[PDB]
Amino acid sequence: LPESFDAREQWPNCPTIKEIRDQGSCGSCWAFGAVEAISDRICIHSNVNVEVSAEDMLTCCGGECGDGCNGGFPSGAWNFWTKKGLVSGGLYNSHVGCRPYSIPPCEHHVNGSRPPCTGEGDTPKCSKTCEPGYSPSYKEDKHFGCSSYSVANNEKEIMAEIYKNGPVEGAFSVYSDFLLYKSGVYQHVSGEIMGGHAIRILGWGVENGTPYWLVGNSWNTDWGDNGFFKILRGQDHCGIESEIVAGMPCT
Ligand SMILES: *[C@]1(C(=O)N[C@H](C(=O)N[C@H](C(=O)O)[C@@H](C)CC)[C@@H](C)CC)O[C@@H]1C(=O)OCC
Repeated sequence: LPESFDAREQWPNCPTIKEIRDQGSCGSCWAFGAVEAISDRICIHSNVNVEVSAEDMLTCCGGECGDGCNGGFPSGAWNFWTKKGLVSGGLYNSHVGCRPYSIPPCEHHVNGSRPPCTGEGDTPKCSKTCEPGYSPSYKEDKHFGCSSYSVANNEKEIMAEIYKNGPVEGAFSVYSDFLLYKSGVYQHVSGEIMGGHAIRILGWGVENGTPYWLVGNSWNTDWGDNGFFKILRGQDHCGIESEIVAGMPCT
């Protein structure tokens, strides 16, 4: 395996890999990390490009994935993809796809032109219909996964999985010092625990001798490093290597 790897550069024909979304005022990171990686993999293993709907995952999976905007289970999200499939759907107010995201973007721990995010956000309804004007039908727009699995808490195995099959979804414990991340390789040193947070891991590298994972957060582009961040790799830091999940699209 190479010393560094960036899925964005390795798969130039898959622009979703470079995208950063905004989960809004809703604890749906479990859903976002999943649909983002799934969007990437559908493109990687079908070279079609599809903006997988975070809305469909968030609202229709149900208990199998947890509790909507109250948090969820990543592995459950990939299961939904293989069992019920996912329709397309872009960003809030984009009118792209069957079910675009319905929760407005906001400012996540940073100042900006958008309204500040609020902790309170209710899970939207599971509506099995597409926006007006979009074709085909909700049912016909479903994209299915043909496998859902968990990658071991093993650095090399995780790197090999990304290297071969594309970005994966992971999760780690967020402490307050992470909220102000701007650059460099994040290492937890202080702050009250905020809770678990699911994200998309799309690569790795070494910065100033410190090994790291290249990660895409779902707090828009004005947070962190253009929406991305790097976190210590190889020490299961904050549990970053303890909950890796992925899957393969049906062919
Ligand atoms: C993952 C999650 O969504 N994380 C939360 C989060 O992202 N919070 C947002 C923030 O700006 O910090 C706000 C705007 C949304 C309400 C919290 C916990 C992290 C700081 O509860 C989700 C989950 O399913 O986690 C289990 C992996």
